[PDB]
Parts: sequence; structure tokens; C-alpha cells
Amino acid sequence: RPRFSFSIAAREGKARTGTIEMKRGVIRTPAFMPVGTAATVKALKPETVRATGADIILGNTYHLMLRPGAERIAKLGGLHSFMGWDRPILTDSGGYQVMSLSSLTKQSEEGVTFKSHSRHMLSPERSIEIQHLLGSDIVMAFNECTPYPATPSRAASSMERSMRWAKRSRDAFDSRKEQAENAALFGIQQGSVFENLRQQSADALAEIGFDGYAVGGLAVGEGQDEMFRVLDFSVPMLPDDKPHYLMGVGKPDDIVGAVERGIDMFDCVLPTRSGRNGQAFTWDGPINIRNARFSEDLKPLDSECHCAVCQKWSRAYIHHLIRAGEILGAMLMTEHNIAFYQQLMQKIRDSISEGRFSQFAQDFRARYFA
Amino acid sequence: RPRFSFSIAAREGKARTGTIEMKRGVIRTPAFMPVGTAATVKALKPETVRATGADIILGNTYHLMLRPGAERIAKLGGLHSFMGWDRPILTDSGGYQVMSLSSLTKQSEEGVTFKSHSRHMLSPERSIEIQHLLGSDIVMAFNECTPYPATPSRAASSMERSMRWAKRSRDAFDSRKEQAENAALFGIQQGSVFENLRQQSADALAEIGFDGYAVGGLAVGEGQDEMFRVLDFSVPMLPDDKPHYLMGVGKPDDIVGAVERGIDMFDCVLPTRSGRNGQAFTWDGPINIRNARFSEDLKPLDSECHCAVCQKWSRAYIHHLIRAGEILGAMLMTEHNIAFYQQLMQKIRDSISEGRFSQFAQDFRARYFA
Ligand SMILES: CNc1nc2cc3c(=O)[nH]c(N)nc3cc2[nH]1
Ligand SMILES: CNc1nc2cc3c(=O)[nH]c(N)nc3cc2[nH]1
Ligand SMILES: [Zn+2]
Ligand SMILES: [Zn+2]
Repeated sequence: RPRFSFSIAAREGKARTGTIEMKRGVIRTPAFMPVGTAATVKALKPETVRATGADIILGNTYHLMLRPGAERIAKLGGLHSFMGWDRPILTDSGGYQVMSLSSLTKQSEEGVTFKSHSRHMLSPERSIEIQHLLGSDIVMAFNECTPYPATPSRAASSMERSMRWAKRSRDAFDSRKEQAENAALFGIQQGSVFENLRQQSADALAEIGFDGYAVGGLAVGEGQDEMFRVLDFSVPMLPDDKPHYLMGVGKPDDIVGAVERGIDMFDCVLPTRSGRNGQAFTWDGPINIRNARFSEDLKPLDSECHCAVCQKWSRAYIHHLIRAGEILGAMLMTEHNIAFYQQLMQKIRDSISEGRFSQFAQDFRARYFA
Repeated sequence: RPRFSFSIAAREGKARTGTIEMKRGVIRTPAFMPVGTAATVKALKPETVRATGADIILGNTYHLMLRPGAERIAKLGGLHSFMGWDRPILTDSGGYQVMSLSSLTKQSEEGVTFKSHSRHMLSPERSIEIQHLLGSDIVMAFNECTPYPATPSRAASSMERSMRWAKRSRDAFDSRKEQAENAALFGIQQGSVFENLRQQSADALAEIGFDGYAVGGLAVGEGQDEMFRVLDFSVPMLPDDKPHYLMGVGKPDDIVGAVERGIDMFDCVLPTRSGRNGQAFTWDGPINIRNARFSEDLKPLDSECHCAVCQKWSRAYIHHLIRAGEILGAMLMTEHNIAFYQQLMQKIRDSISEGRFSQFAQDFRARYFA
């Protein structure tokens, strides 16, 4: 019913669990968002995505503006209607994908001009408009993702431009009455691995004011140790009373450690992509289902998993499908992996609410990395 | 409950509608069997195959004996358990696929030796044993599919060898108590396009005695006109009181015409394969969903179709998925096409039972080829 209402029900150290209420549904936090880059969570019907426990999925301004096009999607009744997902959708703003996917790129204070992997423009104003056209529930400010590594000086100028673009994103979003009334807007913290820059970035974002705050510029090659180090000081800089979104993260251990450091929201292509590639997540660590050791294994992918795939099909069958290149193989692997991620989020939420998250993290790691 | 019981409830001309009762379920006839060659109906969960209306699916001795192997499947508890389809499964005997898929082939009275697309042997005895190991409900006699075209002399010798192999198939099947008690055995009529050979073949099959009778050696390049001509005289040669299975057919019009000529059972990869390739069946004829005319079409694939895909998704969305190479595109297209085939079978069954099948065929053709 409300536009955006974040409520924290319980805490343990820096970890929080709670809910975000939005018009299209409730999002339980910490939350994992399956990635639906081309207006589909790959190899899954929306009803199946929902069955795994997902409360919200991620879309991409960059991909959708090229194909099938933002105005086209609006004309077809918006992204929710187009793809048949009626619950919240967060859309990334294009800033990251334009830098890692576009064949050619030209950056200025105005924004980015780029070549389609066809010439196109992105700016805070255009990014916000595209997300309006898509009908996103959570809109990301348009920004620049600083390349890693970066000098303090390069990170500084990059972060400052992002903060200028964040103000313009805010203004463009607020200018659109229907967007301001029905959607929410998140700012993106930058500043690379440098504490003083992260602080200035957080101060700039808080001064503008956002519904939520993402930690950007991580999961860009820095490694877990470095990422955790940056999170240690960066997350406490963000407003405590708003959701904290870590963009593009990540592996189960990354998620657990990030929650221990105050992160409430996550997205990664890992469960879907590695699913298609034969990697299945289990509580005993990942396994590669193509491996010959599984050819006659009648056990489910994981012994505890409650997902429909593990209720019905054996490792041996899925091993066969994946090795035969069968589509059903990708479907079952993906459903299980997304279900595994959601069960991980559930156990995280339950353990925080019950004040035993520290013990869960320890138990999880000891078994997962055995 | 019974092993195999075919009951004809209604007739119109040569057309029949009825049921086959088997231990694993009832098969409504005329029936269409989705093809599950690699132990999966491509891009569909078994529950979805069942949701479209399928009563029975087809498996292949040839593919399964290579991958994952027949003894392996038996060890894993049989094909039904392996793939999660608990209803009847008909398995082809290998005879056709060994000739059109094997890189090299050596034929004798014993059987066929061949190279895996690894060296392997097939014979009536080995074929029956493989199908036993798979746990097929309807077992096909091992035969030779005569190449088209063929001289009368070549068709004759080929047909005669098939009839000898049919006797051996019968004997091998009957020798296996558990198979004889729980499964059924179909013979395959051969004789190419020649009436006298079709007759001798039918006489040979009837003298041996089978639970059902397939018309083999068609859908091999002869064209609909020729196929219908052969069916005109061939089907009445088969026992009237047993099911009549036309192997590898086919397009909707082929199915309707074949039912008009006394066929009760069908299988084809057309709905699944062409589904993945962008072809969707509609009552107004097939359409190619990739075509630009569909990019903003909000209508479902077909306006009358009752399938879940047409209840929820637009042509525009599916057009997008298929053009983006997205797996969900293949999933939705395949579900709709199999659902369309099953709805066609239902309308055929209803119209025969109501004595208005002639009118249905006429109405169907006038609209489908408009
Ligand atoms: C997979 N790793 C990953 N790091 C990211 C950083 C950002 C970022 O700083 N900005 C925006 N807009 N998206 C992002 C997406 C990411 N995805
Ligand atoms: C797609 N066209 C097609 N014609 C067929 C004929 C036979 C046949 O004569 N014998 C056996 N064993 N399978 C068959 C499968 C076919 N599939
Ligand atoms: Zn599972
Ligand atoms: Zn349909």
C-alpha cells in the first residue's frame, strides 16, 4: 500500500532484518534479487521465480533501452505487464553496463554517448526517463562506476561527477509526478577503496536525500578481503534508517559477510549463469553437476533443499540433461540455485531476528568450506 | 488397471475415438504423443507436458541406449522415474533412427551394427531388452524402415526381413514375463507405397498377433498426397479392433487427414522443434513469431487457445524472447505448440464422438489454409 516504507524488525551487530513495503509488494530484507536483464530471469517463468521466494527482481536500463526499447515497453504497458512479473522491480541506471558492455564510449559532464553492442546517449535525465517508461518500482540514480584500481585523484573526480549526476537524477525523478508518487529512488555511493572519498560521497548523497543507498564501485575485481575492508567503513557512513544495497554481489560467502557489515539488498547473475553452466549450490559448497561422479547419483542436488527440483529429480538426471545440452537442464539448475539463494536469505533473516546470526554465519562457513 | 485395453467409443467413416487403458494411465484416442527423445520433452517439465493434455509421450531406444545408456537407466529405476513422467511411454525400437542417424551401418539377418554419432549392435532381441530396461509401456517391434523411393523388389525383401524381425520381437517380448505382464507390443507394417506388399505385411503381423499396429515407412519424403494414398488402402488391412499408430506424423493437416483414414496415434517433433525455431501454431495457420509484424502485437499467440502461455503473455513478449535467444522463449513457444496439438486432438475426439468430424475437418481446413 505505501510507496516505500522500510522497517527494521531486528538487529545483531551491524546486521539488520526487516521489510520494505511498496505498492506492488513486500520485500523481506536482507533480500536477494534475481537478475532479469533481458526482461526475463533466464530459463524461469515469473511464477517460478516467485515460487523460489523472490520478492523483487532486477532489470537493466542499458539492455532494455536497446532491446526491445523503453518507449516500446511503455507502449506495451510497462515492464511488469510485458514480462508478467507483477511484484517490485529494481532497475539499474545504465551507468555500469554502459562502461563494461559498450564497444565505444564518450564521457562528459552531460553524460555518456556510446555504441550499441547503433549510437545512443545516457544522462541522469534520460536514465530516469527510461526507468519511468519501464515502470520500475526502485529507480537507481545514474552514475559512473569507477574502474578498479584507480588513483585517489581519479576516484575523486569520478565520484564527484557521480554526485552531481545524483542530484540531477533526484531532480528528474521528482519532476515526474507519477514516478515520485509510485516509485522510489536510490542513490549510489562511490569513492573506490578510499575512506575519505566514500565519506564525501555518503555526505553528498545524504544531503540530497534518497529512499535507499547503494554501495557501488565494488565487485569490480578487488577481491573479498578488500571488498569487506571497504564495507567495514563505508556502510556506517550511510543513513542507518534506509536500506543498504550492495550492487553486483555475489557468492554466498560474500552475501553473509556483507550482511554482517550492514547490507540489506543484493543482486548477482551467479546463481542463474553458473546454473546454466552446470554449477549447483549446496550447503556443502558448490558442485559441478557435469562431473562424472554424479552420473549415477540418485540424491537430489542438495540434501536439505526444499525446492521443487530437489523434491523430484536426481543429480544423475540433471547431469544427463546438462551434458546433453538440454534446455530442461538449464531450467532445473536455475530454479534450484535461485531457490538455494532465497533459502540462504531466509536463514539469514531468521537467524538475525532470533539473535543467532553470528552462530549461523560460523556454522554456514564451517560446512560450506569443509 | 489393465495391461492394455483398447475400446472404441464412437466412429465416423473410418475415423474412431476411444481409449487405451494401461497400468500407468488412460490414453485418449486419437492421441498425440510429444516426443521426448533424450529423456526430456524439450524445454518442458513433465508436469507441463501433462498440463497441455498429453496422456503419453514417446521415447527412443536409439538415443537412450547411447546416452545415458539402458542399463544405467534401469539401475536408476527406469525411464519413468529417471525423467519424472509417471504415465505411459511408447518407445520406438531403434530401427528408423539407426538408419537416419548412424554415421556408418551394417545390415544382416541378425540385425544392424552401427557407429555412434563408438560401435553398437541392434537386433530384435536387443531392442526388446533395451525397451524392457527402459521400462516402456508400449514397446515397438524392431524393424527396418524402407528408404523412399524403393523398387518393389527392394521394398519386398526389406518388408519380409522386418516381418521376420517382428516374429523375433514378439518372441523376445513374450520371453520376458515382467514385460509381457505389464507392457504392450506393437507391430510395424512395411511395404513402402505398394499395396500388395502392405497387405502381405499386414497379414504377417496379424498372424503373429500384436496389441497395436503401426503404419511405418511413411513420412519419409513421399509428400501428403502419396501418404494419404497409401493410408487409404493400408489402414483397412490392419485389425480394426486394435490401435493404429502412424509413425512420425505430423503437421496438423496430416493428422486430420490421417484420422479420416483410421489412424489413432501420432508422434512428431514438429511442435517442439518448430516451437524452438519461432514457429507457433494457430487456428489460422502457423506464424513465425520472429517476424517484425509481431514486435508490438499484444494479442496472445492464438486468440482461442486455452493454454497458460496464451492466458498470460503477448506475441510481442515472445517475439522479444525468441529474437534475444532467451530460453524462456523456447519454453513458452513449446508449451503453446504442444497445447495447440492437444487441443486439436481434443476437437478431433469430440467431433468424432458427436458425429460431426467431417464438418470439423472441413471447418478446420478452410480456416487454417485461408
Ligand atoms: C558485478 N559487479 C557489479 N559491481 C557494480 C557496481 C555498480 C555501480 O557502481 N553502479 C551501477 N550503476 N551499477 C553497478 C553494478 C555493479 N555490478
Ligand atoms: C518422421 N518420419 C518418420 N517416419 C517413420 C517411420 C518409422 C518406421 O517405419 N519404423 C520405425 N521403427 N520408426 C519410424 C519412425 C518414423 N518417423
Ligand atoms: Zn533444490
Ligand atoms: Zn496457447
